[PDB]
Amino acid sequence: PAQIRFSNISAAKAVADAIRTSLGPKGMDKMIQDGKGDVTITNDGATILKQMQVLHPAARMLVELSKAQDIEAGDGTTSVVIIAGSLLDSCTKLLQKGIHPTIISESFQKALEKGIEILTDMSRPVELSDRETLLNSATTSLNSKVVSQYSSLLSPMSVNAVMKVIDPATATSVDLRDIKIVKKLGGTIDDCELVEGLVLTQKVSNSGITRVEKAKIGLIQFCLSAPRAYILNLVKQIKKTGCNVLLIQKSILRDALSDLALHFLNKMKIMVIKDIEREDIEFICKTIGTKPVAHIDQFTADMLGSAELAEEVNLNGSGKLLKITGCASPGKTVTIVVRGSNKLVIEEAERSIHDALCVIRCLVKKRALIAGGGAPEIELALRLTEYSRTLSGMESYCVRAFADAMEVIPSTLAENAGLNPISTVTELRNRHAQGEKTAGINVRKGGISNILEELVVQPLLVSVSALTLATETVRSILKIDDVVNTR
Amino acid sequence: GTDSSQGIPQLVSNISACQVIAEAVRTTLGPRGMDKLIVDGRGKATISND
Amino acid sequence: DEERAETARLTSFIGAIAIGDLVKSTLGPKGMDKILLSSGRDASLMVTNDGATILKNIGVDNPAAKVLVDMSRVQDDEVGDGTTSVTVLAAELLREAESLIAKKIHPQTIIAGWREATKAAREALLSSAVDHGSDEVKFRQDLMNIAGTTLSSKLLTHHKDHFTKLAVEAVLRLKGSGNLEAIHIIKKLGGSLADSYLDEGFLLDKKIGVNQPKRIENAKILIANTGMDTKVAEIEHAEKEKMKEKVERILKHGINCFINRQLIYNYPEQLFGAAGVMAIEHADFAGVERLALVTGGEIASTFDHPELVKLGSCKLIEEVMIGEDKLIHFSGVALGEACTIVLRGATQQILDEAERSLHDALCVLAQTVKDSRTVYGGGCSEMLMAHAVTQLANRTPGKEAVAMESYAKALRMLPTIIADNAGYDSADLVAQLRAAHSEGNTTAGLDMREGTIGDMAILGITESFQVKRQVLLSAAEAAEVILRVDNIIKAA
Amino acid sequence: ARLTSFIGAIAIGDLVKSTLGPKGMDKILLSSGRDASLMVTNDGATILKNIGVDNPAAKVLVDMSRVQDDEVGDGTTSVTVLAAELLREAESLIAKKIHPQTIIAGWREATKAAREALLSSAVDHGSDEVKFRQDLMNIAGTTLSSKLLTHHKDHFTKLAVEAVLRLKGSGNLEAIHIIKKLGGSLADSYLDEGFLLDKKIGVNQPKRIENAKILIANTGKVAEIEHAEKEKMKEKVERILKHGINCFINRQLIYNYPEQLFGAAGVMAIEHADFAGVERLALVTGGEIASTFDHPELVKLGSCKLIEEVMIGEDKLIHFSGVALGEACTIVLRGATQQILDEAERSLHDALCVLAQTVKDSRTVYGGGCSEMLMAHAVTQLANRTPGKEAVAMESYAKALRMLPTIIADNAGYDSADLVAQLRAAHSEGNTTAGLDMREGTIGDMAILGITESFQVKRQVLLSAAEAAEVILRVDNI
Amino acid sequence: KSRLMGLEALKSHIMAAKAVANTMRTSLGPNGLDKMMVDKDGDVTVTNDGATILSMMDVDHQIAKLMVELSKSQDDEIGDGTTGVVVLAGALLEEAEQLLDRGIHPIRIADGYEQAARVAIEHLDKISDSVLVDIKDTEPLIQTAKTTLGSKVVNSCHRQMAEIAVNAVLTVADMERRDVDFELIKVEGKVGGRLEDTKLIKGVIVDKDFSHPQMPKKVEDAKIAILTCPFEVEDYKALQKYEKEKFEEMIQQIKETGANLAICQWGFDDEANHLLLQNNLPAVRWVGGPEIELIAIATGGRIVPRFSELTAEKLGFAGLVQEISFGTTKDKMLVIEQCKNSRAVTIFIRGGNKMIIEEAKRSLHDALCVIRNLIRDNRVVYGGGAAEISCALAVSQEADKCPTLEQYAMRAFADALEVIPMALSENSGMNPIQTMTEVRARQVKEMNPALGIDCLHKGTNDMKQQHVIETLIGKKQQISLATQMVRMILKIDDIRKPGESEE
Repeated sequence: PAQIRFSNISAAKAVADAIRTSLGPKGMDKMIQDGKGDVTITNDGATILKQMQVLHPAARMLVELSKAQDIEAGDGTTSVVIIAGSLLDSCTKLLQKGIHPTIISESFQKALEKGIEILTDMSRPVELSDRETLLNSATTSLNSKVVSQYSSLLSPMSVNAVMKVIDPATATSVDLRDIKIVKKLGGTIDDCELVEGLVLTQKVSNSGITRVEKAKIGLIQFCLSAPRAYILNLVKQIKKTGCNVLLIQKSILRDALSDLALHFLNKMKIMVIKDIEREDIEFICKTIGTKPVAHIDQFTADMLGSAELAEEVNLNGSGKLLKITGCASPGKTVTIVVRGSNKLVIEEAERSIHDALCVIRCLVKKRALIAGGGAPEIELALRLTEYSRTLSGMESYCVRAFADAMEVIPSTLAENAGLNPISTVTELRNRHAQGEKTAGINVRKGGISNILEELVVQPLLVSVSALTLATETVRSILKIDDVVNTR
Repeated sequence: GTDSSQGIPQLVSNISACQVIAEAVRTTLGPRGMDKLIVDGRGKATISND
Repeated sequence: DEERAETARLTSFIGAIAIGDLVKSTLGPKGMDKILLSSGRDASLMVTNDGATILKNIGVDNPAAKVLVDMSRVQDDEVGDGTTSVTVLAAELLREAESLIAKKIHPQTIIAGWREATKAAREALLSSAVDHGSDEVKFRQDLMNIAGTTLSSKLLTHHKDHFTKLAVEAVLRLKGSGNLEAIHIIKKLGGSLADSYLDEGFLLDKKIGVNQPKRIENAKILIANTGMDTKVAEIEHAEKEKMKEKVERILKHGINCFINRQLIYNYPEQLFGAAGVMAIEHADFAGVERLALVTGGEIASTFDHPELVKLGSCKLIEEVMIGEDKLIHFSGVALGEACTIVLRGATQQILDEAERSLHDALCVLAQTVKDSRTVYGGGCSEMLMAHAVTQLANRTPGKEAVAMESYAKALRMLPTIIADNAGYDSADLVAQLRAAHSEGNTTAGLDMREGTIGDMAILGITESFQVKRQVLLSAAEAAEVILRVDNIIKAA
Repeated sequence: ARLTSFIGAIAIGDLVKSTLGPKGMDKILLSSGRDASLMVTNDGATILKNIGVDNPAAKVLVDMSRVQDDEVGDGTTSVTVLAAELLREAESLIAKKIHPQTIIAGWREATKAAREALLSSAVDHGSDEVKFRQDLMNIAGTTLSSKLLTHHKDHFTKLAVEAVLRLKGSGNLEAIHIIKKLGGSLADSYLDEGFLLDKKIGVNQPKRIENAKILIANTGKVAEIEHAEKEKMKEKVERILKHGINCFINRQLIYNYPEQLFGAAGVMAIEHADFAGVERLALVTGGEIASTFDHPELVKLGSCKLIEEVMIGEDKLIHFSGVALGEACTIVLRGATQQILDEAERSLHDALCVLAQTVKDSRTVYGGGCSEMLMAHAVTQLANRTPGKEAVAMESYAKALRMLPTIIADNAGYDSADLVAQLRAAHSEGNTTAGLDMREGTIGDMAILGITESFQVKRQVLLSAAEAAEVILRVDNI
Repeated sequence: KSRLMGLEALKSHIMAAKAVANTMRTSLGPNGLDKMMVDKDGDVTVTNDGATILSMMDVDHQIAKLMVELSKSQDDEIGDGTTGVVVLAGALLEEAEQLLDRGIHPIRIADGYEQAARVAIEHLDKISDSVLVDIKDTEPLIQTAKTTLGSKVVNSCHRQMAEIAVNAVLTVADMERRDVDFELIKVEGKVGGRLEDTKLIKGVIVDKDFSHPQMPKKVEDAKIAILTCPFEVEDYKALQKYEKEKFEEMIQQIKETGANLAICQWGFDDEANHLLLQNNLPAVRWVGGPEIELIAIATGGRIVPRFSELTAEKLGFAGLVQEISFGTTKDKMLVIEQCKNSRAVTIFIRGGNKMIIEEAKRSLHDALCVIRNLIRDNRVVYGGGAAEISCALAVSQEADKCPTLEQYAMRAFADALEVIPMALSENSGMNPIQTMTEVRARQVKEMNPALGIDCLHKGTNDMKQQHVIETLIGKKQQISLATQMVRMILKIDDIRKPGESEE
């Protein structure tokens, strides 16, 4: 019971301390050639955790925390591991003092909700949509990259895309669902456009007319095959109705539209694009309103999707893209048409636009903002220590044990920035106890000061979600007391 | 470890060899002789006095 | 696979005690979750506070422990929750018995003591199993008590209100005799545990599309054989001709809904819609059984003898779309009993867990609708059994007076471990509860929400008699079954 | 180091366990290989004395049995077995994570109830109520358990019943006296009035003397001062003729020129007896002890009236009769082996000590282990009443009280798991007068069969066993 | 190296063989500790009968293989108490080793045990206080079947179960030849049910399907077939012409012949049977093979699977008109009970436990031996060890007026029989020495031979009031077929094992 709980504690603490130095922007890169040749040179600990050979349960639950924190807010991936590992390390004192893990876990729950309610009103919240502070958070996020010169190229485009559809999803917050994204290799970085409706990037090359104002859309996933019976009837149905733009899928076989049916579908010259992407197929259907139907006898008259302008148009001079407006309910995931001749200006632009998405959905699910970089952790370690002084019973140390485990985030931020960690942490505590909350460690210049002047700030829900997930998994691993193999 | 292939060891080995095969059928002499049980190896139990 | 005398009963007791220890911590509403690895390649590091899935997932090769696992399966299919406590009590009785064999007492005397001790506990359960007025004068909160104590370590604390409301409409309407066939549980993904509400049917929509009407009223409904249609090509073609002759035989009814179980491709569905026929493919077969009695449509292989009016007849069947998901409410059944419950939550284990736990809750509620007598839980009944067996051991002479006393200890070790997994103090409170129960009579018991001695009839922590008698009897019988059996080909 | 203390004490309690009760089986006191040859013994008291005990915690239990030894005599084995059984009970409670101090407090408040529940069944016998005989002969016989001397057991109870008229001042255990020779049997003891030393002047020294005023002597150009010291010891023998005495204790060695000159002056000089008999010579005859005897000139001597020395049947069978306080009722057996020398003396000390406890206070409880079952049921009923963890600590205190009539039934050869449990069940309703009979091996009325035991040894066992338990339980290290 | 032979061979086998007896000597008596049975495959059950224990166990030494071979040749003889043959095997082998310590040749020990058995069986006939009028003994047959069920709560339904037993031995009672044959197999055990639903049906209810799954099952007529007829679009049109042909020739050959309830064992299409249903006659598809005798005896006929030989006097035959739901949650099974009596008779068991199925077949067969031994030889002995103590006293008495060294066999014999009341008293949780010698002293002071060991923990040691009753054939066969194998083991000395390469 205790001998396996201690092994869970030690394994999760060891897998948390393997990425503990990578906290902060000065977090150094790693190299683990474990497995069969992994040259793992990266300063970000999320991809380090995704390549860690993990056999222990409690070591794998923090890898689950990493992906959970990346799903909820997209930032603070190493923080939810370091907080959890320091908490589980601090559980050993409570275990050896005599407290049962149930009391430890419920006192951590009490300390968690106390820390959430302490963080939620010590913020500097935004009052409106406040597009100026969205661009301010973009300067905190979309810059310090190679898209720093593409920051004004990319931030107000997404800001205006949320301005277009302030979409009712999780209390009118930013979903992954504003206006459908595409990306095209080649072009310049300035060749991004904000669209209204469906765009296709793939190569449709029709000499005839694909430019119909009432562009009727179907999704026939029935391609052509090789034994005339189950071959031409869908094209006869096309001649019946007149769906002039239809996205082709090769779900049946490989010869998708052979010249028998291809000239039949080039006697009116339908849009032809094959091998459509499976996760975006259902979003395309949510856009259009047609039915994703492969059975050619299930093609009905109510499968006729709507489109207004459908062209194989050379957008930006040469990009033969198929843009579509005028649908049933278009708008599937926030549009940044990533064009770039270089490859790094493709991938970093799209990755930073996803970063911008995961911070603006953080900025409006919870509409507050704090000064990041070790300041709220010191604030929690002060106020929870006072609360644990007020608290009675065996929980009175555990919340205190919750407090000191909060202190690893500034200290690592003190250590990775080269400062002497313990003295700078307690000097930060002395400054905060008589001064302000926003005092912390400016890692961007390497010095302890008021961060709200030096502008290293973060939305509140990153810290709240990281504390929630870390306390949840610490609670679970404390409650875990038995394992068994051999089913 | 005992090597016996010279002439007096030859005859001594021969008569020890007849003594052991005589002991293999020693008790079965007479009408009320003692039974000996052997098998085939696969489970064919044969009790005999012949 | 032969054994010896001292070794075989010892390793049998060790295997059974190890099984009871592997369901020890997952007991009561303070469960410490064990992790079930199945090493394989990517076995999910699954947490669970329910012990039935542990014993279902334990791969055990000690056959006495396999007998213990099988008796836990008998208790699992009998009542549902409580098999953890049954296995814990059985392994506790075996731990008690091997201490008696350490004192060199014959096992038959141990079984002879345990039998009359079990009979004394069985009548001491009736001594305090008072019938609450939750079905007599129709209290609702005491149905919530009995459907809260067996609902421990579960997800539906929001719509335990809805499950107890289903218990109210079960004692009012859905009693067949306490119908255990109406237990109809569905859910999909997206949201949390606060989305459970009423239905009366399963979730399969009109497979013609939205073109099929909603109110397809009078469903003459059964199972068909093959899809309808118009020298291997010619032999299947003449089969297509005979099957069109068969749709000419089924169209003269005037059906609305139908359940064609086999997978239906295009022109079968087209001639279904041309004949107004529904095609529903391989649902939960217990729900099709509710389509067979609450609605009417039984299972069938062919349909050559039922031809005109020889089907199941109902009044109203619809297939709707609510909440952008396949949510279909078969409103208008002939006998309104199989009220389905639809939820929309997060994980997929609740697809089995809510179904089995509503089966457990409705099983103990069916125990109440046969007999609403109940005792006060929290180990108060266990203290009553231990006290009665202790006094009967103080009266009984002979060697068997030892064998009862350990039995009473096996009762007193039951609420201790629930206190031990509570995190709260165990030995002192169980000792104070025992000393109080000796003279401050049986209305006092243990509460672990505050961790104290208290009046359980005031705090209302009830437990139905028909599950507790079942627990005591099954645990004692399993312990005596393995106690009779010593040294054979018993284990490897 | 708390476990090995329990182990060392449990081993000492086990090495008197199979000698418990008067069906006990003997152990071997083999020793250092010089002359260790053999020693069989049913007496567990002398077993632990000849044990070279290694663990110092077991030495504490040994000296607690030593405290029990000089108190009443027999009772060391019961105290040691009960204390080791309490420790074997307590180490099972320690492994269930209970603090030892709670177990000690539970021992204390359980031992209080077990002490008063002896007083609830305090039955007084008619030898100190209606001047009966056989009721105190029962306790005088069962204190003679694991022994042989049952023929003149009536002579032992005669020395008991003559004590309440002659040899009690306050139940005096100094007027008793035991000696024996070898050759013969149980049927040789009789009434004597002292030690066995004879007249020593020889065939001329007569038997009856007139008056024995009796104390201790001293002793009996360098050669001339040696003759002057001879003149001074010759001055002493002139100073003793004018006394008028007829016996004297001669504690220091003496050859014939002091000796014949003593006896010609009428001085019978008794050469260096053991001082325990000289205690009876000090007041029961009335002749004190000194080192010099210059200053007693007519007044500061001993005081007695008659001392006689006869020779009957192969002994130095001297009957020191006619003393001034005629109370030194001496047993002179002629036993079988050398073992009966200490056995008869120590067994009469053990018997007549609790017989003096009865002539102080003649209350008794029924023996055979039913009093142990009564204390067990009494502490079990108090265990069912009080809350807290200490209610567990009472229950194990019951269990050792179950083990004490168990072991008595165990060394009897009989089964002990059934009828001890049958006695425990029957004692709850078929009240206290029932009990275990070891000789016939059954359950019977102990008050009818008269197998009793003095209260002043049962209280001393039941108190001091828990007293030894609470000391060694509270010790943890070294 | 090593070569085990000689008298040390005889020492090694005995401690081998009695070890097997040491496994089984804890299973003696109804209070014996019953015992699991675990296959190499992984199956698990419980059994108390020692014959199943020895048979389904797999032994390593050839003496134990001989032991289970010979004791399976005792199962046809008695089948009840085959444990005691192994117990006496170990007992006589231990006492024979004790005699071998003094130097007696084992041939002399063997025929001395034979002479002691010739004392034993004849003294068993001397103490035979049997009641021979046990023919119309329907009231003491309750007590006869009572001790067979005594280990369980089956005595609480022995007012059903023991009366099933007495009606079973009533129905099989061929009053002159007195035997259960291979046809009179008395078992239909419905796995699933309760205590009383094991009840009185002398008929055939097998798990085969229906003619039609909604057919009116009321076939009162004895006009009933059993077929050896298998199934053995112009292909399907010719086969459908063969199908309506098979109708108008097999069923019309039936109309010539009289084989109406066509229970076919093989393939068929039920629409021909449905047109038979419109003509109101049944026919079942895909039925089982070897149940033709059990079905056909239900008025007195025998196996008739033929097309043509099933005539109006050798029809498929039916027992007694009753209509109960066979499959409550199961498919309702065949009502093959309408018309007359079943001699090869078979009873309705609805035992939910495999233990109560195993005992109600094999203890009923043991009744079918010992109530056969109420007709074949109506000689009962009061068991419970009383027969063994009464026998052993006379064996020791006949070990006095005989002048040979063979005498020491008989005193070794009688004490070996004392293992039977010892293991009865040991498995019942009492003192094994003192109880048996107290009963022996009670017998040497009171000449009643029905004073045994109180295994049931009832009032007294008198087996009259508790009716612990074996038969004299079951006792004599036990003692004689323990002696005939103790002589067999003692006559075998050298197991020169083949393939075990003697170097």
